[PDB]
Amino acid sequence: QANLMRLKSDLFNRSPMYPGPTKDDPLTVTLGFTLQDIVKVDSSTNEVDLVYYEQQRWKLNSLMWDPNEYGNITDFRTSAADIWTPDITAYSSTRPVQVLSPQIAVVTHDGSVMFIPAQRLSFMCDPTGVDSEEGVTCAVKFGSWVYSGFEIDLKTDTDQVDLSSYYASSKYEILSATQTRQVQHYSCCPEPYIDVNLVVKFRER
Amino acid sequence: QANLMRLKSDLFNRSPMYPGPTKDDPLTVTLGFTLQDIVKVDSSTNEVDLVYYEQQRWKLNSLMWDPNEYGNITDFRTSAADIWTPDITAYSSTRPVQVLSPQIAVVTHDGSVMFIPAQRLSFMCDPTGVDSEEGVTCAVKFGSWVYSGFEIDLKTDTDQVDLSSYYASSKYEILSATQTRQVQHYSCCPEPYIDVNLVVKFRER
Amino acid sequence: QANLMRLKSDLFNRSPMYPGPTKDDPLTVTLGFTLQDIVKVDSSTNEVDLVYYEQQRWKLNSLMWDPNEYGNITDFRTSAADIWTPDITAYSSTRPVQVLSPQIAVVTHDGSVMFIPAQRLSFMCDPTGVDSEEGVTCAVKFGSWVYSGFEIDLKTDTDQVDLSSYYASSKYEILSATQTRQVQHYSCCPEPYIDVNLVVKFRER
Amino acid sequence: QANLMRLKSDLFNRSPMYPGPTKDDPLTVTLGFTLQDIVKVDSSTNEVDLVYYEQQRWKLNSLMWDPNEYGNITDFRTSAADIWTPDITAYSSTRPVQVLSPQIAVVTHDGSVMFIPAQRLSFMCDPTGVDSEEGVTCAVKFGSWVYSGFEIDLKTDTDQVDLSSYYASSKYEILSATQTRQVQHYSCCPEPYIDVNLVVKFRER
Amino acid sequence: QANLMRLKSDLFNRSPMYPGPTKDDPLTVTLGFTLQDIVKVDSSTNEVDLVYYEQQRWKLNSLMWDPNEYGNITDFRTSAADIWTPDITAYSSTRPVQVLSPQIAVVTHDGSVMFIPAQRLSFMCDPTGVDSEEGVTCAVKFGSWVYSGFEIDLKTDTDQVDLSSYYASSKYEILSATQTRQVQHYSCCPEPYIDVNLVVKFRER
Amino acid sequence: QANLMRLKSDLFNRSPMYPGPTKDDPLTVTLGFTLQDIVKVDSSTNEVDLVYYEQQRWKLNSLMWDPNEYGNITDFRTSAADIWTPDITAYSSTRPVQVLSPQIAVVTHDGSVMFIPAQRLSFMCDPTGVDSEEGVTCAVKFGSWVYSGFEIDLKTDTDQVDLSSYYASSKYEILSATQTRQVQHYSCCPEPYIDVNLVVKFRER
Amino acid sequence: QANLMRLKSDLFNRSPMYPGPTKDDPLTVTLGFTLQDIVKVDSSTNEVDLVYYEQQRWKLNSLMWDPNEYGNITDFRTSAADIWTPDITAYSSTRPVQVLSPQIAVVTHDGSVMFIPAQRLSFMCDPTGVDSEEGVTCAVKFGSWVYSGFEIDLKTDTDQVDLSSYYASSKYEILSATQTRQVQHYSCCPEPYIDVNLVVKFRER
Amino acid sequence: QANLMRLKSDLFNRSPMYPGPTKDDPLTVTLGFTLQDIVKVDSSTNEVDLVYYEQQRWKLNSLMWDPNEYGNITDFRTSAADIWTPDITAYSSTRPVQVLSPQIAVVTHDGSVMFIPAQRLSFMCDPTGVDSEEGVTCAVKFGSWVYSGFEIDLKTDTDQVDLSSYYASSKYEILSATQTRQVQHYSCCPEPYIDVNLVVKFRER
Amino acid sequence: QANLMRLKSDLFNRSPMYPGPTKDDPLTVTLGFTLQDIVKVDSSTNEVDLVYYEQQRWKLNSLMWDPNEYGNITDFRTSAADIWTPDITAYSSTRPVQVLSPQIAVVTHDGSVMFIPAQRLSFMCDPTGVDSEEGVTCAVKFGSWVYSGFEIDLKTDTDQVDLSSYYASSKYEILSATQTRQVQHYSCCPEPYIDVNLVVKFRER
Amino acid sequence: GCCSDPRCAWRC
Repeated sequence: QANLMRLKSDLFNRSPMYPGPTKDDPLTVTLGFTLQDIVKVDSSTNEVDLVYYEQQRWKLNSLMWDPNEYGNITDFRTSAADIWTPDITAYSSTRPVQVLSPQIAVVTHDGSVMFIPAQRLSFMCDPTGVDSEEGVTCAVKFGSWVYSGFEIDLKTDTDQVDLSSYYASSKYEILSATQTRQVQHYSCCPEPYIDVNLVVKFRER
Repeated sequence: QANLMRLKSDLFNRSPMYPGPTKDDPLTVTLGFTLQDIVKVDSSTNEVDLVYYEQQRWKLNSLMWDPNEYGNITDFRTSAADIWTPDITAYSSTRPVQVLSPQIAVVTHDGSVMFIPAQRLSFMCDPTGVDSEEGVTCAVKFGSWVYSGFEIDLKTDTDQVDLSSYYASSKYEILSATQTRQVQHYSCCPEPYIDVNLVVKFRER
Repeated sequence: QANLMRLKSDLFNRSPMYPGPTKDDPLTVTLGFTLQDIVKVDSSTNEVDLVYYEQQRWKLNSLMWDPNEYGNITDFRTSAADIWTPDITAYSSTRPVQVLSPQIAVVTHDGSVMFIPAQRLSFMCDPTGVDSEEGVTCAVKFGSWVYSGFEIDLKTDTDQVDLSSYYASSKYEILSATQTRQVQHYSCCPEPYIDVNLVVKFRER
Repeated sequence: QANLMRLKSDLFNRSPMYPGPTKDDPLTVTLGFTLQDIVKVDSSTNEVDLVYYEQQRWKLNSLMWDPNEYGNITDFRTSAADIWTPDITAYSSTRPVQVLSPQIAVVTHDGSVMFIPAQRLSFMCDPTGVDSEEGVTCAVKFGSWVYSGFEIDLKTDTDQVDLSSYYASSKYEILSATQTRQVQHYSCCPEPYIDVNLVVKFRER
Repeated sequence: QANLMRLKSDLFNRSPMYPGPTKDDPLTVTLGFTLQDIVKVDSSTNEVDLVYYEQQRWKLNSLMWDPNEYGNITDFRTSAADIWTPDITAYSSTRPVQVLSPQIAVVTHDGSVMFIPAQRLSFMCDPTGVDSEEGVTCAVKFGSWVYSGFEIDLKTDTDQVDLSSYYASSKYEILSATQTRQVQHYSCCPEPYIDVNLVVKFRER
Repeated sequence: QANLMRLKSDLFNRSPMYPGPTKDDPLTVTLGFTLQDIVKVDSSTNEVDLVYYEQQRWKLNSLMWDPNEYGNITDFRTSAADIWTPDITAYSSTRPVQVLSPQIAVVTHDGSVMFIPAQRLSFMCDPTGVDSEEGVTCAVKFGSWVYSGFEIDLKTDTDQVDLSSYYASSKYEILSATQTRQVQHYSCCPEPYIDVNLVVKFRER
Repeated sequence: QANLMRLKSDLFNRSPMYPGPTKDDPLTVTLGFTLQDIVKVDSSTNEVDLVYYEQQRWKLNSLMWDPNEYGNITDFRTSAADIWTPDITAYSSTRPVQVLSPQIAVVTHDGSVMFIPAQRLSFMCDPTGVDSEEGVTCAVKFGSWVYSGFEIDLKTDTDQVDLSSYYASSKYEILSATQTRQVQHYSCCPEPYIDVNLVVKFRER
Repeated sequence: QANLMRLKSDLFNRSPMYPGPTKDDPLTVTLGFTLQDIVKVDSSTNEVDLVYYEQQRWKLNSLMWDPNEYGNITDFRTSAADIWTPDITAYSSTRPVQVLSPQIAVVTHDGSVMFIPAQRLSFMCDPTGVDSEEGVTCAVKFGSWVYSGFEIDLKTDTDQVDLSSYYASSKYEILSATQTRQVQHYSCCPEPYIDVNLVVKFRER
Repeated sequence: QANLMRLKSDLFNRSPMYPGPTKDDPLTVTLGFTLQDIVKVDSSTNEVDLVYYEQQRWKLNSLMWDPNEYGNITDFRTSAADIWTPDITAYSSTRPVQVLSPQIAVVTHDGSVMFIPAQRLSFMCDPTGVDSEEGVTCAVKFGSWVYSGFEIDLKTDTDQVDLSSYYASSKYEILSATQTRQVQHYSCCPEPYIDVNLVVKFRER
Repeated sequence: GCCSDPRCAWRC
């Protein structure tokens, strides 16, 4: 109980919070999706509702410690509010995201952070042909709202969305789900603009 | 992080917050809209639902710094809550605006602030004729709730709404979309009352 | 900025907040409604939804200042959370009021406060008769939740509701709308109990 | 305003807040209902929505004062967050209660508190037989979530629900509305467990 | 204790410290001396050492209370550090005054303060003649260090120094001791400059 | 450490410092002297220097605890700064008292306090005849500086001074030393004034 | 009163204290002496003791205010600890200076400060020849301890020491007394060093 | 500097200070003396002045740490104000002890503290016969002021006073210097009373 | 003042104070004496009084800054209480050192600190022979009170004491004055122990 | 006079 209290005091009660990255101190955020359910389709509004877990991981020098100094604690859990978190946003939502899980992150002694929020998202999607054998394709991009790729670089560990927990009695079955990093450049500017494209192909069961 | 943390401390922790503009210290707010979707039309209540990004830009002397004194930091990102923000409101909304993006602004060393909230708005609009070739026009004004044009002047940089990321499979096609500064005067009063009128003509795809 | 920062600091940061009115320190609150829309009628539940601005005015000696000590500032805007506000409530709402406007007040140097919340209200209303040419009449009383007429006197400047901004393509036209001060006495007590009855007669189209 | 500011500071800012009752220092809460409207019935879910005022009274030694020491102030109004309030809860609600009134209590110099929240409740109710002349009976129990009868004694002043403000054009007419204190004892345990059972016979008007 | 604690808290903890008198809010200080002993005479340096009690009396509106509001307390003792005290100084001391008594004052409900520091003072005094039957006369002026007579007026209750406590076996006997108000004016200035002149004629006993 | 730390926190850090005695809450100080040494006499200035321990005892309700709640602690020591102490003063010192001991007092569970400061005092005393068999008699009164007999009553256990620790090889032999309560009245004032007269008769050893 | 409390708060409780002068924001300190007494000469140690008032005047922009904004207050008195003061030190003292006056300064609305500490000084001086008609001359330099002439410049308004209050029955008469600004240049140090040389010629009488 | 800063933050800023020992948690203090000089003898007052270092050692569980948790730190130095220190007093001082060195203690990872202040003591000593060949013997007892030997056990490590730094050209030569623990029992009480007796025999030359 | 205010805030109000040196973070302190006067010789106690300036210099990484970031500030003055200072003590003093100059240091942008306290010191010195042509030699050692040579290394820039400011009319003529680093090793221990022996040969006149 | 009086000298 005691070494952890000390570690957290040491990490959190001593300096201002991390102010976020800059181009002189860039950060890499690694994203992945575990798709649980396509819950709803609305063909009068072209909105589709997804339930997934969004895996998010980054690393901060200000969150590192030496485990031998803290009773060999190698990792711990804490409220997401105790730490800086990236501003990763769906770019084509139609409602505010609903959070389904506790807002708790895992911090490792090398400064790595893993935060996995469960979300319900309503996003822009034309479900025409969902009842077909070929099904429909919809796509939503995720990225930072304010940081270019010189401040937050966005990575993934795979382009295959994790379907291992997809609801087997969902009204819709998944034909495919990919998560692909896209890099855009504007003529004005040397810095890249990076997003992760969540592309899902599905039909009525 | 060190230099950025220093800068934030000096800009935000030394003085009290900007109490907003006055007739002696007036401000210009520049507005622009990136219309993403017309999501919903309700012909039984004369409400239409838009999703847009609202670009807001102003400048304060109190947020200037010399980059040399802060490791050549020219700009940074911070929570909208650390700064004063203008009270720009839709005048004929029928529900609370839903915020779809992180409330994070960009501050540049000349004191310029840029804030782009993504919003879903329900507003007063008779959609009768939306289902014809001609379609239907609706309008919604935006402005301050409490400041006259002697305190907050409103400007647009262009009168055309940005349709470059309008949802290509929306149920409604955009025929035109304009964002125009309007000046009202009242007989009583020297001061102008300024608004940006968002006028959208649309029809069913 | 400087004199305004000073004034607000002297007004808000020096004393405890105003504890509200007493029979020894009574207040008059002037109410006025600007009806924008009857948005919705539900004949299954007998609830109707209005959108209006509720103008509220009162005066506190504690908010007075001399403009010559504060660089000739005669008025300012500030967040409604910085000041005491009256507990004016619809006595027959069926849902929590939804706020549609920034919560910001104007204060003038004589201690006068003007606060104008935009609201959507669901209230108790049988709309049977609305499709006819005679239409229907509904009513909702407004007043303090905890203060008698010896503590908060309620008034209107006119018994006529402001319909100058009523949505012109609303599904409901207004036949009339009044706002009238009603005074109740109870046998048991000397003190009046005051409300403002908002009565609206309206019909389709 | 001075004497009231001084009283509130004395009652609220000198001591830890009241930690709630115990067996050693038990408390009586008197409960009464003013039923305003049966708003909605749902025969697909067997949920019914009521609007009512829930009157609560209790008395704390620690809220007593001598009026002669405070300018003969005998009673005042304050936010419900400034004081301890009982955890009176509907045991069969199906949604979170919605608050319709300002959260303000009245405290008297003998330590008596009166708090009357206006609420909308969805609770478990089969409305089969509501169109019939005999109508239908629904009930919901109220009581502490955590305190036994040895810590909070629940009481009513009358078994008759107050119907003097019941909406006359409600879709449902009230046949009977009662409020009955029930004591329950358990096999295992000697503490009495107390609730107040709100029982409403009603039918379609 | 309880009511006295309340009073001191109200008088001291709610407001800024009294900033001292001004020409707009002048004060009168009454001084009186009780001479205990001429302890020491130095004819090599022309210094004489006195031990006396110096009574100081003044009144502040900001120290007033109504005894009925505080359980009939008419007066209390408190640390001299809890209140403003006048800067009364010997104008011809040769060493820092030594304080022989506790620095505690008496406050009365009309805002009256009495403070009686016991002091040992060395001051400028040629004792040439002390060893004669005629004795020798010395004098020391007391007053404010920074306040003119338009800000602090000085008074004595009697021109006769109290000798009822003069040490009967002192090496020096008192032939006379007076304490007299003097007023100076300077040609530049309307304000009077006021002091009390302590004049002591003494000889070897 | 644990039970004691808790006791001191409960006793000292939960309410304001004890405001001293009053006419409605009087206290009795028991005063006693242990004379250690007559250090010197000065026949050119008629001052004599004593070293003694001044025993002081009194009792506060506010300092009582139930030992059963604090692990059977019946007494503790603490800095005299953490408690109210009486303003007992020598009425004819010629220099500030010098403290030779730690300022630490003993508190017992019934609220009794015992404080025994070691002091060196210079006081007014004609040592003429000290070098004879007859010796010399000197006296010094001790009492409160600011409290009358109605707030602080003084008491001795015996009029016989404790000489059992008197320095056997002092320059001065004690012939006798007594300590006597005296009650004084004045025309100014209806209150009794109490002192303890310390009377020492001594010669050169 | 009220306005003075406001001013003191605005001046002192808003920014950090003046950090002292630098080469870019230098200060002029004007210094004058009012010599009251040569108290003592020691021919065994070559130490002389003086009693004087040291008048110090400087000006800070951060101490300015507009009188119209603070009830036409043109000046006020405040504890020396409330403000920055210059570190003017005697360069050939043999004992810590002893302060004889209240540490209170006068601040005027243009930001100028006057501070007049009365002091007893022991400094290095061979008094050989003091018993002759020719008397003796001694000198002591005064200046900043840590700030060079680039940060603090000294000035006198006159080279003549004020002797108008010199003690007329002093053991020592003044033949002359001068106060002369000096500019020293040392071999270590590129920067100029400013002092005021106090030169006193005196003899017995 | 980092590890040491954490250690001191952890030892000093997390918990309240040690409240001193009790009979339940007694403590041993080891005391020794290094005599530097007998500086003065006064045959008119029977006072002798010593200059010595007073070695003090004790051990606190609250001051222990594992060095491996803090970068192998085994010991550090800190201000004696940061820790509890024992109330070790000379019982026959005639003036306040004068402190001649920094007040800084060494802390060791097992919780041991070593504190060695340099002191100048005046104590009661008849110096008759110092000027002979046999010399004179003087003594002063040291001990706690408020703790019995059931709370503070005092001991020495050797009965030899350290003379290795005794001034070789002192006016007084040391014939013997010892430091010996004494135990008293009083008939009334079971607890031992312990002091260390510093005995010095010495003579001129 | 703006830039220096920023500098001091950043240097002092961000991290805990420097904990002093350790063996893993040692520092060098350079000492230099400027001897101003031998004031007094006491052959009855063998004490001599010196007045000198003790220049201390050291360097900390934690006090470094880039001047370009702080308006080219290269150094500044600050209270010695704002920083860590070495515990440099005279080992053979007989009274507390008296400080004659302000406790203010100079910090330079490379982390360098210069602190120069002026001091009156009484120390152990036999002046037998001072009234002869050969005169007399006395010595006093200076070092840290708690730090070994592995923590604080002491050094001088010259073995010649600076006598350029020696008082030319001092009672005592200086014949030589040196300041020499000495290294002691105790047989128990590897670590060195470093002092600066100040050795002065002087005679009358 | 005034410029030697600590209560007045600030006017000089």
